[PDB]
Amino acid sequence: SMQEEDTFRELRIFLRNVTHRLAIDKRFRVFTKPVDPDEVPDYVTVIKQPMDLSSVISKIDLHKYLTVKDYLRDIDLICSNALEYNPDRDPGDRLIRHRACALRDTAYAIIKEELDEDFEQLCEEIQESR
Ligand SMILES: COCCn1ccc(Br)cc1=O
Ligand SMILES: [Cl-]
Repeated sequence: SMQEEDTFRELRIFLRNVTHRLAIDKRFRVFTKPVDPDEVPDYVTVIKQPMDLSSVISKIDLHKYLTVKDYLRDIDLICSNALEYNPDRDPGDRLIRHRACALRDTAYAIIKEELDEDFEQLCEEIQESR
């Protein structure tokens, strides 16, 4: 229905705003773009599903997220990719892991404060009905 399409449109508006707020935070600059395979040619070797905030915006725009749960799986992937690719005790790796965990915790805190649980429940119910 038109109403269900209105629902998913409100979801995309909400997800774009959350993603924009993460992307303009200077701590998360490293997560805003895909990893340049020149810069880092072993990335695509180690990390099978690369994810970044530009890619999240493209997926919103392509209507790939019908729920906040699906969006948060891609946020979780940005974080888990960073923990896996940068697992070492050295400061470079520890800084990326701290920023990755902060990105994750920030996305979850915005959604906890701003996502209506009933809005998410509706999205889940339209999704399960397709
Ligand atoms: C869940 O992975 C650990 C997350 N974390 C938390 C604090 C610091 Br300091 C570094 C770091 O990596
Ligand atoms: Cl830096």
